[PDB]
Amino acid sequence: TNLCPFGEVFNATRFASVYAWNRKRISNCVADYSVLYNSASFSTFKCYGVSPTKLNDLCFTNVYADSFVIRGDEVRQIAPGQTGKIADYNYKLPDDFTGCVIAWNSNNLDSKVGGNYNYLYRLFRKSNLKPFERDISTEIYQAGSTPCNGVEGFNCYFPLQSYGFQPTNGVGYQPYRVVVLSFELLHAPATVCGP
Amino acid sequence: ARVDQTPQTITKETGESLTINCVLRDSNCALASTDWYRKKSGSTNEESISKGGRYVETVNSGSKSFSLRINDLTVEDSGTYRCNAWDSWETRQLKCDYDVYGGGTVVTVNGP
Amino acid sequence: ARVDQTPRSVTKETGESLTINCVLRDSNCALSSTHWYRKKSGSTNEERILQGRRYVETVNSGSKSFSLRINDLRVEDSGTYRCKVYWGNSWQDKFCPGLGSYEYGDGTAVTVNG
Ligand SMILES: *[C@@H]1O[C@H](CO)[C@@H](O[C@@H]2O[C@H](CO)[C@@H](O)[C@H](O)[C@H]2NC(C)=O)[C@H](O)[C@H]1NC(C)=O
Repeated sequence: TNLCPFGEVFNATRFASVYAWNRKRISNCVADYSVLYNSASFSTFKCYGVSPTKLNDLCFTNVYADSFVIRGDEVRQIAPGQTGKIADYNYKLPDDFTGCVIAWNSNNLDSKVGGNYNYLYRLFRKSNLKPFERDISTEIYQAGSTPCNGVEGFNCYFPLQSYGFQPTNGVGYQPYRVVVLSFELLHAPATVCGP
Repeated sequence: ARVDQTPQTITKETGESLTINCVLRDSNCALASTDWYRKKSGSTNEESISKGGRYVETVNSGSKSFSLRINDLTVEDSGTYRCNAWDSWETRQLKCDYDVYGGGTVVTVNGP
Repeated sequence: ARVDQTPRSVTKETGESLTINCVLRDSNCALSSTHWYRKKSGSTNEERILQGRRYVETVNSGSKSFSLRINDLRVEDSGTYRCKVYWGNSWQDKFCPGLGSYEYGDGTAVTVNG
């Protein structure tokens, strides 16, 4: 068949905020992974339930490509069993995760002089996000005892918070683009194979 | 798969505020991510607006609506503004890879 | 689950030595190996730090600690050094990354004044 369009995900002109992370299905194609793996552009290449050195020899019933922007200090949270503001409220991998987590520093693209405040993340939620769930709502978080009638104020916070991405930031606060590939293997003919 | 932008033409003076509203309609997906583009008056390209300072964006997911409020209007604010609602999310049945723009709002701020 | 590389910056005069350290913090997973890469000041491609008379690569496996020491500093060594740790196959552990997974250190900008 034909090669899987990994480029339109990795090389997308614009990325989404982690709370509104993107998802593209990869299907009916040949997937070349050692092109990604044997690269010098990725800061983190961690796969779970499968070794990256064996990806080109395996087929999968379905492959999902999820992409978002976070800060480097929070890349550790994109992993099974991890907890934190992002894993609990923004993007949660399951404990039984089979796939790869790929991240790279995007300071040259997502940082403005004086700060880029366009990428947001969810800071408040009632319950922790289920695995692979995405929360889009923007309703006022009922923080304290007194309820909120869609008004921001005391004990009534806006659930989303912006990053401040500046070139002069330390690497912990520089923006990182993350692509997570989740692999699914059912008792059905596989749609994505390596060469 | 199209966002409606209102109003089409508003004029203000230096000082005061203005608000451009936008509602995403004719779609089964929620309002995920947004952007605002500005074309300066005697310009030929559109610039991505940086939110959080003078440009305040309010997003309401329940009404699939989002607005942009601009304050401290200077004469350099004269131009056209456009919404942009986009998302790339895919599930078993609900799919939405859309990237839609608004009709535009020509603003004219007068001098001091 | 994080490579803590130190120092982030170092400046030394030509002739003395320096040591770069990067350790894995809060990990229970086996590590296979760790490589060292240098991006010269003004370049954009990294070079693998191969065998060298002035290069010393030390591993404390049980410590998850890796160090690089450069003796007889010269201006040709000025640049940014990164360590690249490779994970081994930690058997019967879901939360560990597979064999061959890697992570780069944050980097170390070294300046050598002539
Ligand atoms: C994303 O784009 C990059 C750059 O356009 C692709 O990698 C480059 O591929 C070209 C073609 O051989 C080379 O000139 C560069 O040396 C490559 N750079 C790197 C860092 O590999 C990359 O393949 C694209 N992403 C995907 C997923 O295909």
